[PDB]
Amino acid sequence: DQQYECVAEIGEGAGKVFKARDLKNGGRFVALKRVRPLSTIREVAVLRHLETFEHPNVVRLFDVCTKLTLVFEHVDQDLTTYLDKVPEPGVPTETIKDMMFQLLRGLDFLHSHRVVHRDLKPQNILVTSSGQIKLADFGLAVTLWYRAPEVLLQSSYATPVDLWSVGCIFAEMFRRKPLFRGSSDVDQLGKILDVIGLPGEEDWPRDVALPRQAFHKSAQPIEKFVTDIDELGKDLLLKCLTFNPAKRISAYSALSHPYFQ
Ligand SMILES: CC(C)c1n[nH]c(Cl)c1-c1ccnc(Nc2ccc(N3CCNCC3)cn2)n1
Repeated sequence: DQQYECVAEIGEGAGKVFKARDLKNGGRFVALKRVRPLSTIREVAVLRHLETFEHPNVVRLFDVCTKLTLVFEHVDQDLTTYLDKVPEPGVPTETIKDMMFQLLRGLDFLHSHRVVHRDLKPQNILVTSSGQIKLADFGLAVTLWYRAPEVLLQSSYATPVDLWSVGCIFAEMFRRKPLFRGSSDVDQLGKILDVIGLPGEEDWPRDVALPRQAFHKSAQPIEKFVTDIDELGKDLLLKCLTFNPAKRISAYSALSHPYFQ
């Protein structure tokens, strides 16, 4: 509108997003998303609705302009930039524990309200100037490195999908480099099972193009790929990376794990 001025282009991908000046509000930076049905009306309704709770761990939605313009609070950087710029030998064991918790709270908040992010990844996990985690880019219908097994197999899309991503990110906090870096759904599923090993035959979803036989792999020691992690972080991380989504830990169960005590 005539109340916002675009200064740059933050990101673009699956309209796009800009960094803008909130002229009416002290010229603060904001994030303008210009999207381009009833389902959309409803997704927007959901966003407006979740906004009312102003969960500390999700980006504030400052306004919706009547194709569609959504105005969100701006955060200087994302988790990737944060990991890129983090000084050796990495991220403070305790900074990890903290961010992860904040990550799980925002996630449980969405799950409690039955929203499934579906594309959780460092690029849409924003770290604020005060070290606070804020989720963005969800609620509105390139990299499979964070995709969950079921998504890849194309069988279920429940909320467990995001916990898988969380574990994938939890590892990367330490690694500072992606855990499962595949180049195709099959390749991706391949590298995953290389590490967690083949799941029981009954843990394999029924009626999916890819059969368990399509792969050939044993459970490798996790601390091998994730160095510094403790006994507790190891347990939790595994509980997140369980092949069967029905056995995968929930953000809510996660918020209580010993690791956070
Ligand atoms: C996750 C991004 C793409 C996003 N999608 N939808 C909305 Cl809404 C936002 C959003 C909201 C608030 N703040 C930022 N902040 C931000 C994030 C990344 C970057 N960058 C720029 C430098 N290269 C890495 C990416 C700059 N600002 N983004």
